[PDB]
Amino acid sequence: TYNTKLNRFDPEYWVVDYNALMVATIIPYGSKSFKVPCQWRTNKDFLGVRWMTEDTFDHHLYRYETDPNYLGLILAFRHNPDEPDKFTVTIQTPEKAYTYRLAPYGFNNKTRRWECLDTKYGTKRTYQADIFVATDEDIPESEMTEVY
Amino acid sequence: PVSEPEPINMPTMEFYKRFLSLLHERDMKFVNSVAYEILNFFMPDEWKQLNWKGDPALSGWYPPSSFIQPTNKDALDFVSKAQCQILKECQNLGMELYFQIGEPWWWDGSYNTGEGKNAPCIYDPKTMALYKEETGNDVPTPWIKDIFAPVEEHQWPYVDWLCTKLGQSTNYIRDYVKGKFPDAQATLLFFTPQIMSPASELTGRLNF
Amino acid sequence: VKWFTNLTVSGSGRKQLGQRKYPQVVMGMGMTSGFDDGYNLTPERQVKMAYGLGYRDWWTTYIGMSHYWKGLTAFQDKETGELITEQTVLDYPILFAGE
Amino acid sequence: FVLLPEDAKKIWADVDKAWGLALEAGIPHIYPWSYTQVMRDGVIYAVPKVC
Repeated sequence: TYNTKLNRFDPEYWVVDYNALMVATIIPYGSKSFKVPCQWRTNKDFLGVRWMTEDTFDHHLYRYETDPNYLGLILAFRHNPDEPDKFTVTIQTPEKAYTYRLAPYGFNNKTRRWECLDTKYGTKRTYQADIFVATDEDIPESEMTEVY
Repeated sequence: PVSEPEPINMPTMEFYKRFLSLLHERDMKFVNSVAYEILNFFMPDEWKQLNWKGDPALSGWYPPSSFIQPTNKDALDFVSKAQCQILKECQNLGMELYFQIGEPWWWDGSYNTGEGKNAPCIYDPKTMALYKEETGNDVPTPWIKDIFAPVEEHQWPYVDWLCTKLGQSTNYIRDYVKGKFPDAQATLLFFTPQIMSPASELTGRLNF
Repeated sequence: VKWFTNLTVSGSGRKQLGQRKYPQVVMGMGMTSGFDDGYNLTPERQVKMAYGLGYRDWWTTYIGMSHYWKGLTAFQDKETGELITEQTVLDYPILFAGE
Repeated sequence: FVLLPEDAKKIWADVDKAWGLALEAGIPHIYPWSYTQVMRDGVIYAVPKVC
């Protein structure tokens, strides 16, 4: 029987899978954050930071539960895309592997809601504050890429 | 490649820094092994060992690997620089310094399946030139071409010289590393089945 | 360097998974690993798991052949050994301004 | 050494016998070979049952 509870999307339990001809590793640095140093060499380089429902890399006495149900869950974070407008996530169901596009969201001081940028082609949903709560050190402005 | 002092990249170095910090928090000791192989695709061509024909060593992996020739000094400098780079971060924390020199030998064709099976990788132009330069003589004629074959008596002087150079290479690496970092404790990896019972006389006289 | 900062999970369903954690008594052995096998996981998972199971006082790690060194890729012409490693964009924009 | 995990049991029994001989000889430090194989096969150390 399980005797301990693990938060979903815990920074210590992510894994990285990438092609050959590339070197990268994963390192957490806070209660909510981690870093993935990279070294690129070719065009075909492609890296993936994954959260797997099924635990395969743990000893039988340290594994965690497998619940495939993600209903009513919201995950918000910060990142450093080289192309901020074109950022995608590969969500894999047993029937097929889908690709979902993530669009940037920006705070609106007049209405106090996280409204998306990219008005022409984007989601038309707006989210409350308190979706994103910042307690770690932010990304340096030099590393971030500017969009809109 | 020979010019750069630090041959280890960034992600591995950060991973090793955090790894060593964690191993230091819970009292533990670290021993790092750096071997002769480097990936075949990215290896320099002059360092690679060569077969009786022109083909390089290769190995039994889906990505093939090639082995450093012991006679070359640049490759030994590369390996010792990597070991010193790791030992520096080991030294920055309050940790003792240990290191291991792993997998020194003259490659044979036993593990490789096809394309030079059971073919020794002795013959390289630079090593042959070294043999001509010192102790005189010449490389033995009809090259061995097969490890599991009878060996003529005029070939043994070459094998003994190769074994002496193999012994000298690890000593050079140890001297470099301990000179840069005193108090380090070197070691080796001895695998016994071939020590007690080698695959053949050639292997026993060549790799030990 | 890629940063994933301030991961905040909010919603109303199943925010916590169960987990097993059964520490075991100490034995004489000590743990040894390799880098090519363990580059996937965070350094904390491996160390905490190995310490939890009772391996103590020694670690020997064999650095892999494939990852620790630096490298490059380039085109090499067959006629002459010329290496091309850099890329460029050739384009001729023309600006139309007025009424 | 345990490759092809379908051969785990025989090789791990041989490992037990080898560890017994090594303990009899008196070696100070002993290592299971790898983290990957140990976590994959679920090796644990326990006193044998008495029956």
